[PDB]
Amino acid sequence: XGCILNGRTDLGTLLFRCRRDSDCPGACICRGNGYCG
Repeated sequence: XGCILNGRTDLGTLLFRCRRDSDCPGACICRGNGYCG
């Protein structure tokens, strides 16, 4: 796989519309892209 670390990126609500960078415990992060890029 995903964006390094984190508990398996793109899973539940984090799958998209990243509710917040908090949903991205790994390398990726919540951006305007509408998800934890």
